[PDB]
Amino acid sequence: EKRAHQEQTEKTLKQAAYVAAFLWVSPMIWHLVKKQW
Amino acid sequence: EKRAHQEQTEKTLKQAAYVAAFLWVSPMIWHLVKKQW
Amino acid sequence: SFVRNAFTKSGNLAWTLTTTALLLGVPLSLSILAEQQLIEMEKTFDLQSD
Amino acid sequence: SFVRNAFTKSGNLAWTLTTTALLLGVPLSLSILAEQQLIEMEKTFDLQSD
Amino acid sequence: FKESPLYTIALNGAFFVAGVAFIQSPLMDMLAPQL
Amino acid sequence: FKESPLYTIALNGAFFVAGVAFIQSPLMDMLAPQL
Amino acid sequence: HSHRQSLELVNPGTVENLNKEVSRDVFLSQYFFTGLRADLNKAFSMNPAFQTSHTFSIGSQALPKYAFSALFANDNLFAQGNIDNDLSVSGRLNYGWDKKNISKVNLQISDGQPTMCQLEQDYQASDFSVNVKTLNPSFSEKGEFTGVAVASFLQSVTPQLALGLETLYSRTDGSAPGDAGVSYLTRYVSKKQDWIFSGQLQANGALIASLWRKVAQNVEAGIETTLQPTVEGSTTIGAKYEYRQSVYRGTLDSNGKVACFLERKVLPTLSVLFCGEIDHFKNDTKIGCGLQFETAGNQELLMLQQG
Amino acid sequence: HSHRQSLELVNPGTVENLNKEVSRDVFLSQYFFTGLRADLNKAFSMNPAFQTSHTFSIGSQALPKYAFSALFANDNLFAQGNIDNDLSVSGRLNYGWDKKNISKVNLQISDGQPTMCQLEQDYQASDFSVNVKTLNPSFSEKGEFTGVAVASFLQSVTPQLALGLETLYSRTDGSAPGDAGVSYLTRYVSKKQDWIFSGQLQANGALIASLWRKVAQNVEAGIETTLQPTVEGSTTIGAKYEYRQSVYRGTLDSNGKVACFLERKVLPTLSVLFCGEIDHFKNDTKIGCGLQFETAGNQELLMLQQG
Amino acid sequence: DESKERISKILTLTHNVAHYGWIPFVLYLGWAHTSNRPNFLNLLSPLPSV
Amino acid sequence: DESKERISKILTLTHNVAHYGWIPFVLYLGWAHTSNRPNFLNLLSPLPSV
Ligand SMILES: CCCCCCCCCCCCO[C@@H]1O[C@H](CO)[C@@H](O[C@H]2O[C@H](CO)[C@@H](O)[C@H](O)[C@H]2O)[C@H](O)[C@H]1O
Ligand SMILES: CCCCCCCCCCCCO[C@@H]1O[C@H](CO)[C@@H](O[C@H]2O[C@H](CO)[C@@H](O)[C@H](O)[C@H]2O)[C@H](O)[C@H]1O
Repeated sequence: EKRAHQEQTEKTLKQAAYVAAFLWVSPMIWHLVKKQW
Repeated sequence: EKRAHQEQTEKTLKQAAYVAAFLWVSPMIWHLVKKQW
Repeated sequence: SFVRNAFTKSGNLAWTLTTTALLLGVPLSLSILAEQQLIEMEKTFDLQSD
Repeated sequence: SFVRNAFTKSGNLAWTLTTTALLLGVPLSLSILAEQQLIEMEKTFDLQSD
Repeated sequence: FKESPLYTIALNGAFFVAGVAFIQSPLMDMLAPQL
Repeated sequence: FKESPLYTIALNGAFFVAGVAFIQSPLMDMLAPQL
Repeated sequence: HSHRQSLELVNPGTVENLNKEVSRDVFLSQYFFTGLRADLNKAFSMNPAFQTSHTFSIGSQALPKYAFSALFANDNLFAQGNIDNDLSVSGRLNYGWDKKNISKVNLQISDGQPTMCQLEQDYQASDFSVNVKTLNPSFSEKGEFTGVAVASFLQSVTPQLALGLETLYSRTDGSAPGDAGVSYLTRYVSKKQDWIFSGQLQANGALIASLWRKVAQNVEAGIETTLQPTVEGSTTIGAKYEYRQSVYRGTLDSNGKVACFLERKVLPTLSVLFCGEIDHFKNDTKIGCGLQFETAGNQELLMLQQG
Repeated sequence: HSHRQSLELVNPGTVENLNKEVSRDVFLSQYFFTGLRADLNKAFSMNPAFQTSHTFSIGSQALPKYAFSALFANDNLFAQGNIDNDLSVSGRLNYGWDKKNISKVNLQISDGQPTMCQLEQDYQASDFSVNVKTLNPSFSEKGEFTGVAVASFLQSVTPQLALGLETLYSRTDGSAPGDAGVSYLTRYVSKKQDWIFSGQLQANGALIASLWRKVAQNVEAGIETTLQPTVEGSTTIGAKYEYRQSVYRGTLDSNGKVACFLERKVLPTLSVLFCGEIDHFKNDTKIGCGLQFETAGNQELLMLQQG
Repeated sequence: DESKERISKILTLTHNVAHYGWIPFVLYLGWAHTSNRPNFLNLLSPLPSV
Repeated sequence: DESKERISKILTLTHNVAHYGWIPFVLYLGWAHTSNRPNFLNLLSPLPSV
C-alpha cells in the first residue's frame, strides 16, 4: 500500500518540475502571443 | 453571657473617652512640667 | 422594550469605536505633532541663519 | 561545583538589579532631560529678549 | 441561514474587496497628512 | 533558626531603620538633582 | 484656659490627612492601575467649579469600562455624582457650615449589593480636630444602635506633636452585641517642616509607621511600614520627583516588587502617563498606560487654558 | 535565448521577500510583544559591522529573560551567534559566493529538544530566483532521504508579474514514505511601483492574498487575507506612518482586535517604544512597553553617533 | 408597625430618587451656575465643541 | 557499522563545539576585525565605557 503513496508523491514532484520548466518557457510564449496581436 | 461582653465594650468606650479628656488636658500639663524645669 | 435594547447596542458600539479611535489616533497624533514641532524648529533655525 | 552555583546566583542578582534600575531610572532620566531642555529653551528665549 | 465554511470564505473575501477599494480609493489619500 | 512572627517583625523594623537612615542621611540628598 | 492662648498651638490635620504625604502624595498605590485607560474631563465654569468627566478603561478588574462623573463646587458646598456601567451610582456631598466645621454625606448604590451610605461630621478647632462618621445607621425595635460609628480626636500637645485616637463601634444585627476597637495616633512635624513622622497602632493589633522628608522643592521621599500568631508586614520606600512638565514616582517594596508611575504633561491639554510594576519573587509584570484630556467648556476658559 | 535579452526582464524578490511589504514592513506581528522589555546593542566597528546586543524581557512567554547576541558582517559573510538563558544557542551564517548566489546555514540548539539546523542555497539570476533549503537532512541505511526539503522557483513572465512555486517534501522516519506538498505563488508590481499584489495558494489548501500601497513617501498601507470541512480565515488592514522622529503602525483585524506599535526616537541613542492590542470580542488587552539603547564601542563611532 | 411601614416607604422613595436622580441634579446645579448655560448635547459631549 | 559509529562520533564532536563555541568564535572574529581591539570586559559590557 505504501508503494502507491510513494508513486503519488513522486508524481507530484515530477509535476512540479514540469510546471517549473513551463514557467521558464513562459516569457517567450507570452511575448510571442503579444507579438501575434 | 452577652451582658459581660456588653459591659466590656462599654468599659472600653468609657476608657477611650477618658483618654481623650486626658489628651485635651495634656498641653497645659506638659507646659507646666516644662515650666518646672 | 425594544428601545432599551437599542440604547445598549448603540452605547456599546460607541464605546468600542471611541476606545479604538483613541488607541489608534492619539499616539499617531502625538507623533505627527512632534514632527510638526520639529519642522517648525528647523524652519526657525533656517530663517535665523539666512 | 560551588563555583557554578555562584555564577547563577550573581547573574540572577545582576539581572534583577539591572532591570530594576532601568525601570526606575530611564523614565526619570527622560523626565529630568525634558526639564533640562525646557530650562535651556527658557534661557535662550531670555537671552534673546534681553 | 448557512453558517458553513463558505460563510467565512465569503466574509473574508468581502472584507478584502472592501479594504482594497478603501485603500485604492481617494479616501485613503485623505488619511495621509500633507506634510 | 526562628522563622517565627517576630522574624517578620524584626525584618520590617530593620528595613524601617535602614530606610530612615538612608532618607535622613546625606546619601538621599545626593539623589536629588541640583536643578 | 488663658495660658492655653499662651502656647500658640496650631490645629493638626484631619485623621484622614495623617499619612497624607507618604500614603498619597509620595506613593502610587492610589495612582497605580493596570491596562489601558483614557480620561476625558471638561470644565464648564470656574468661579463655582463645575466639570464633567468620562473614563474609559480596559485590562483591569477595579476600574469600570465607562464612568461618567460630574461635580459642582461653590464657595462652601461640594457635590459629586458618579454613574458607572452596570449602573452603580456613587454620590458625595460636602457642606461647609463654616471654614472649620463641615457636614458631609457619601452615598453608594451597587444595584445588587446592600446600599452603603455614611454621614460624617468633621469639626476642626484652633488646637484640635474631631470627626464622627456613621456608616449605615439604623435603630432596632428596642432603640439600640445598629451600624458602624467611628469617632476620632486629635490634639496638639506641643506645636510639633499631635496625639490622638479613633474609636470604632460596630453592631451588625442586634442578636450579638457589637464590638469596639480603639486605635491610637501620633504625628510629629519638624520645626522647619522638613520631615514628618506618623504612627498609628490600630485596634486589630496592626501598626503603621511612616516618615516623609522633603529634600528640595522638586523632590520628596518617604518610607512606610505596615504589619498586622499570624503576623505579616510590608515595608515600602519611595520617592517623588516632580517637575513642571512631569511627575515621577518610584517605589521599592519588601515583598520584592518595584513600581513606577510617570505623569508627563505633553500639551497644555493632554497628559500621558505610564505605570509599571515588576514582581521578582514570582517574576511577572503589570503595565498600565493611559491619558488625560482636559477641555474647556466655554470659550473664555478655552482661551485661558492655552494662554 | 536572444529575444530573451530583448524583453528587459527584472529579477523578482526571493520567495521569502514576497509578502515582505505587508507582512513585515507595514504590519506589526513580528514587531509586537508583551510586557516590559529593554534592548542594549553596542557597535564596536562599522566597515565590517560588528555589534553585541543584550535583551532583557519580562511579562511575555516568547521572549527570554536575558539574551546575548553578537553578529559580524563583512563585505560577503554574515555570522550571528545568540545565547539565551537556559542556554539555547542559535547561530546563523550567510556566505556570499557572489552578489547573487548565497549559501547559508542556520543552527539552533534547545538543550532538551531535538537540534534543528537548516542548510539553504539561494541563487538569483537576471530573470528568476531559486532557493533550496533542507532542514535536518539524514540518510537511512538504504540510502533514502530523511528530513525536510523545500525547493522554490520564481520567474518574471513580464516586468510586473512574477509567477512561481515552492515544493516541500518531508520524510520523517522512513517507515512511512514522506509526503509532498506544492504551493503556487504570484506577485504583481505596479508600473510606477505604487502598489503591489501578492497571492500564494499553499499546499495545505490555505490561501494568503495581500496588497500593499504607497500613498506618499512617509505613509504606507496594506491589507492581508489568510484562510485555511473546517475553514477559518482572518483579514487584517493596517497602515504605517513613518517620520524622522518616530514610526507609527496601526492594524485592524477581522477577529475583532485592534493593534498599535509606536517606535519613538527620543535621543540620538535611546528610542522608546509602545505597543497596545485590544481584543473586543473577549474584552481584554495586551500592553508591551520597551526601549532600545544603541551605544558606540570605540571613540570614533561615539563621535559619529551624536554628530 | 404603621410607623415602620411609613419610614420604610419613604426610605424606598428617597433611595429611588437618589439612584435615578442624583447625577442629573448635579448637572442641573452646574447648568444653572454657568454664565453660558449650554445645551444638553454639549453638556455631555467630551469635545471642546462649545 | 564502524562508519556509522565514526559519523555519529564526529557529529557529537561538531555539535558540542558549535554549542559551547559558536558565540565566542563570533566575538573573536569581531575582536580581530576591529582597529581598537578592546579588552574582554569592554567587549561584553553594554556601556559606552570605551
Ligand atoms: C482606552 C484607550 C487607551 C488609549 C491608550 C493610549 C496610550 C498612549 C500612551 C503612549 C503614547 C505615546 O505618547 C508619547 O508621550 C510622550 C511623553 O511621554 C510625548 O512627548 C511629548 O513631549 C515633548 C517634549 O518636548 C513635546 O515636544 C511633545 O508635546 C511630545 O512629543 C510623545 O509625543 C508621545 O509619543
Ligand atoms: C525591563 C526594563 C523595562 C524598562 C521599561 C521602561 C519603559 C519606559 C517607557 C515609558 C517611558 C516614558 O518615555 C517617554 O518617551 C517620550 C517619547 O514617547 C519622551 O519624549 C521625548 O521626546 C521629546 C520630543 O521633543 C524630546 O524633547 C525628548 O527627547 C523626550 O521628551 C519622554 O521624555 C518620555 O517621557
